[PDB]
Amino acid sequence: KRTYDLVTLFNDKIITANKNDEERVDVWFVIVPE
Amino acid sequence: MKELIYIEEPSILFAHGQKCTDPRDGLALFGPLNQIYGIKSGVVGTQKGLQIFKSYLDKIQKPIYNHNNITRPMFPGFEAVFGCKWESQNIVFKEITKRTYDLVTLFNDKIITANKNDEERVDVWFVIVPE
Amino acid sequence: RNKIFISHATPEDDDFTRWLSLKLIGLGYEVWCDILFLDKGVDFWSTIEKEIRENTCKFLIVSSTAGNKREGVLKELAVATKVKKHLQDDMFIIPLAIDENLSYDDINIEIVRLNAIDFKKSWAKGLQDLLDAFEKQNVPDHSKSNLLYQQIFLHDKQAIEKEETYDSNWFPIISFPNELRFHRYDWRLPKQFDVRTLAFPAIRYKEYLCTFAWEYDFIHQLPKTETYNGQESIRISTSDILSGRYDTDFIRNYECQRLIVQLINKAFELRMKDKNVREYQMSKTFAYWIEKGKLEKDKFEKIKLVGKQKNKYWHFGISAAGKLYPSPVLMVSSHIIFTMDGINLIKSKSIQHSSRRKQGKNWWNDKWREKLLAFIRFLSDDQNAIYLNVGSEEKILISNKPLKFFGKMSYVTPS
Amino acid sequence: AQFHDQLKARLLEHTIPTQILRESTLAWRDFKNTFGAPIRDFSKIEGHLAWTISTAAYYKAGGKPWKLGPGVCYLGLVYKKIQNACCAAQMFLDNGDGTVFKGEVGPWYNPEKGEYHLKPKEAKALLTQALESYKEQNKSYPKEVFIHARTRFNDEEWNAFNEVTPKNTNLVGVTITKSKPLKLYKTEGAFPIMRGNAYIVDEKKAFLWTLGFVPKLQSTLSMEVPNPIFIEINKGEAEIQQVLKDILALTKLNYNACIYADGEPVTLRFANKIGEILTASTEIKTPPLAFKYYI
Amino acid sequence: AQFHDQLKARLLEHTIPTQILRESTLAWRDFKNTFGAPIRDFSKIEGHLAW
DNA sequence: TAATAGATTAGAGCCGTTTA
RNA sequence: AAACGGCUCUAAUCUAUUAG
Ligand SMILES: [Mg+2]
Repeated sequence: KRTYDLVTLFNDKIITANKNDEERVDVWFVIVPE
Repeated sequence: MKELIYIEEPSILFAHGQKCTDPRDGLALFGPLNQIYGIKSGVVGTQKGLQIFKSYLDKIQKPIYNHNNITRPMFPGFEAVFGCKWESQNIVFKEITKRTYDLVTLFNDKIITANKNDEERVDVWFVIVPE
Repeated sequence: RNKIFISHATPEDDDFTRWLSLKLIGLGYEVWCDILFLDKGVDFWSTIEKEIRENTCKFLIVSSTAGNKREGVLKELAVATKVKKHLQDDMFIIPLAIDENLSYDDINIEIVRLNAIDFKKSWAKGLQDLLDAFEKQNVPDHSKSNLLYQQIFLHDKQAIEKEETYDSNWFPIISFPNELRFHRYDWRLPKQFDVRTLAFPAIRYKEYLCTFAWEYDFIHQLPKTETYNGQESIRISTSDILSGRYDTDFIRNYECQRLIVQLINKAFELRMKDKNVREYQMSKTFAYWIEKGKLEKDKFEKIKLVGKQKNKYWHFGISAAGKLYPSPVLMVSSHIIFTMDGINLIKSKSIQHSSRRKQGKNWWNDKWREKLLAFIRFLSDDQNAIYLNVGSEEKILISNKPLKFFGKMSYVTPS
Repeated sequence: AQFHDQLKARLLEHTIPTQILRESTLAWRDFKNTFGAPIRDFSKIEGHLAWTISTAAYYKAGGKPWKLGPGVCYLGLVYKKIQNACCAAQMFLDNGDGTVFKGEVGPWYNPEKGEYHLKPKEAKALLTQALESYKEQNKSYPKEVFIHARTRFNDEEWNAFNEVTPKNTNLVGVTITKSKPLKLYKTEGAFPIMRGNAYIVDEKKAFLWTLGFVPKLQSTLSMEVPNPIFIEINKGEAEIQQVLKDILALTKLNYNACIYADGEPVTLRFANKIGEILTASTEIKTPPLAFKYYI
Repeated sequence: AQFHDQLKARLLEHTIPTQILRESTLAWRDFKNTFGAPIRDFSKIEGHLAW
């Protein structure tokens, strides 16, 4: 389950930014921590 | 006689933090806020529609004049104003060769297939509808 | 010698210098902004030498906080003062202060005496000030550049502080009938009778006939209303409900004002039948427009109310609706009614719309004001009022002079 | 009739900024009325046309043409006739002085035929959605929720707004009406009343001239005589001066056009556009909530 | 284990080209092994990495 | 349910391109 | 649907009242 919600964080961040935000992004660089 | 109060005309800020009133003058003077590197135009229409859009896109680059330039400001040219390239030689073209529903479906499915399957990235799709 | 030289802080003050530079070349002035004209390879300080000393017409410093302490701009300025002494030309240097974080008492002593052109918070207005200074000092395409120059001058055009007076579209109600009367025509008035066809305005409300007229006026079309007892009617002071202090369970204040509004509109509609003026339907209400040939030279009080357009005839028309929200007033609306030959209206509405748009394309504030005022004054009976027949003894007065407005801010009318 | 809005609604699910251009717009000279001048005579407006299109393109490519110049959320909600669909747009300032000008989407449905008012549940949902958007953007709740609309606010929906809102927030309701027949002329000159004039009828209601003659252009934003917009503070407590200032500020952000100003606040107009697009086609869950996909 | 694949899958419906970069990749020097040289020694391939 | 008003509201179309 | 306006047409609702 931890994988699902950890993916969901970055996922919904990206979807809200691509949906709501005006500034266009050509490619999203997910900087995953270690 | 009733007094008419005044609300001062607001100023919209522009690049370098310069605020002006008219969109036209602020854009032609200081340019837009953020820098986009260009517009990768996508065109969904007939070949004649693509030709018309390309000719108009070439015409946009050079200055184009209103009949009364004081009453309505001129257009200096897309690169002069916005600082980004919107050339007509970098166009991703998708040719087209309940009636409203399927007419919308044609352009639609073209755009979805182009955005999904094709590698050519498009910033904004210019649906050149026929007449 | 014709060249405007711009000194500035190279590492961190480039945007302003670049914008000003290309603006100046776009205006026709020769510039030597360094980050744009300093050729690559050449000895930079010797080229600065040659540019400042030989062919520089005017020297501009950018007086930001980054500058005024940087060695390059200070050297450039000192040699500019040397050229100033050699040339004996007043204000050969024109400092430009963009940054707002330094005061006039922290500017270096080399240029503190000479007035710096204001660039603190408006680059375009400061550029226009610089252009005016250049014109004053006579610093040295003929259709392309004037657009940019006039745009620089015009970007900051505001309203001048001058008094302006205005004619409105509303026309005030000078006076009202003293009593609004509810007649008790329980059986004298036929139930299925249409009260809108009554000679005088009156409306059926709560088994009553409420109106501004005397109960005995509705006789010609209502013979049975005769011999009606006057005590049955209930009379309310009009000003009482207009001011809103009247409130009674029999009839609410807002509803009574609504019925008075309906009475005013109905009385206007009846009066305009008598006022020698034809009628036309909009989707909302009536329009009253005068025939062609029924006015002297189509002209009333030096204002033409009807005319010709593309083998068609246009007539100015008005539509009035009374309201009592700000004050007891009657709001007019102006329209153009088109006829084929001045006597016969055009049936289809699409050509009516097209012709109205075409006619109003070139009409503006003065034309509309003259036409509206002339029409209202034409329908008027006496000099400063128009009559509405709400009773054989009571009338409604609408002032000929609209609600005048005035303002502290206005503009110069372009010639 | 429903080409553009339905097309935008169909692409709405997968966010794709699109701009519809008629062939008669780009090349207006070729297609004529078959007996003379072209159908769309754009000769006097060509550059202006070249302005707006370009600006539109620059907005749909992710570029910000201009900003506004805190703590006030401007929430313009518009009702669409289908049942009624309330669709809103929001505008405010972030901590970086940027103007967040998203929508307020996820339309709220009034089942009544002609009641242009939100039911208590939908009113609470709309206000809490806007407040949550402001909270996630600016890290704090707005000081003032400037809710404006083209309809008067009823008592039950205003009570819903006031109960869903938290403390230290004073939300003010404004009604903006077009085509009210106050045609205010000018007796001296041949030119109309110049834009910016406000006629304070009462402390809560006034006639604002958001459009008219402009000294900067030596001409008029409106042909013939300008129609003022009636601004009424029917609900909430605010000064008519500040409300008219806010309306005049909001009349500048029509990214869909390159014109000096529009007669109505851009929040209402953009909310109307997105609402028409939403109601054009089937229901969309969690729509994009950004104007490049609508205008 | 399945962060990358799931993340790329969930963005398939709303097509968004994404690139996953680890902090140990972009800045590999900062993360040592608590004993010496970093976990991901990219010194010999730094140019190739950038490529 | 129909009607008669007035006040709000909402849609669609249609023409002109803002007096130099 | 580049767009903004002015106008035109049409519909609905809320009231108050009256006939169903
Ligand atoms: Mg558009």
